[PDB]
Amino acid sequence: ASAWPEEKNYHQPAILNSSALRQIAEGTSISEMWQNDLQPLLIERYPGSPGSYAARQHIMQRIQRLQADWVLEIDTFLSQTPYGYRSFSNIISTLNPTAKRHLVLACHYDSKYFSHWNNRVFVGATDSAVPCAMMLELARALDKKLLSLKPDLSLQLIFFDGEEAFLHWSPQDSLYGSRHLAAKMASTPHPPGARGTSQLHGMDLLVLLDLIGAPNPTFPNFFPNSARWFERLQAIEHELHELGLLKDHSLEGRYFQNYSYGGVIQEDHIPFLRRGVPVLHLIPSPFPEVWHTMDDNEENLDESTIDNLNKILQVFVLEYLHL
Ligand SMILES: [Zn+2]
Repeated sequence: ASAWPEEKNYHQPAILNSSALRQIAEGTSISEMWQNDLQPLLIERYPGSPGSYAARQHIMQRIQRLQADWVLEIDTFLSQTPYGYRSFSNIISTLNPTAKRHLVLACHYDSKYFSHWNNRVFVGATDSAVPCAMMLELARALDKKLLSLKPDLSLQLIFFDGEEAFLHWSPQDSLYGSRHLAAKMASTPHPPGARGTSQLHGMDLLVLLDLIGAPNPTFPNFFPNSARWFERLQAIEHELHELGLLKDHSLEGRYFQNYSYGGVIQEDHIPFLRRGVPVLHLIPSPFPEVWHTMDDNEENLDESTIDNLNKILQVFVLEYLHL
């Protein structure tokens, strides 16, 4: 009876030295992400809408153009909603599908449904078009390093559909894509042929990005079983800062601060956390002031903060994967 699902408990990062940190800082481009990955997603994209299809095609196309061996799968399902039965499609992008373990980065790509108001349209820029673009930029920036994976451990990106409630939050009306996918992964043997382990046992850590893009975010350390990885984000932030690799940044105004958070936040990690998956939830507390308003738009995004977080995230991922 292999103990491989316990490996994640002892897994340590392979820390990057100063020269490598400068390389990562120089290898990501916030302006290229902005134009090529983010702007195409700043459209109305609630589930089942024409924009939802356009956002999915954009995400799939940007991944497909990369050199690394990404395997794309669309998880399409039906769910009851306040508006009746509807179809949803989660996007899963995986390197080394048969590898036993994967570090997983995730966000939701749907935008909350609102009828147009005074000619304004809700596009959910921080919620979560920026997180989606950050994941696409990370795949692009780290492409040459990721190509080398072609520790039986690799990387998977998940873009959930239907995270938002169609009305206001309720247990049945929200998290459509993550409740579906967590249940599906929980009942899928992994690796192929396994007798008693599932895809969820293979998820080392689920790093969920949500509501990112506003100024001065503060991310609390929510869970004790991922606290040591939260500490790594703090250390990476501190060292990139000391190396002069972050922009418009101070340690007093650091993003990853020492402090827990006892409450529960309804978000896509919930169905995974309730099935025993370790989660590192990168959602700020408090939420962006523009949360769920028409002002959650491009103009209110903080470019340097997103750039700094791209650098921190990319370093975290390379160190976790020993790349
Ligand atoms: Zn939202």
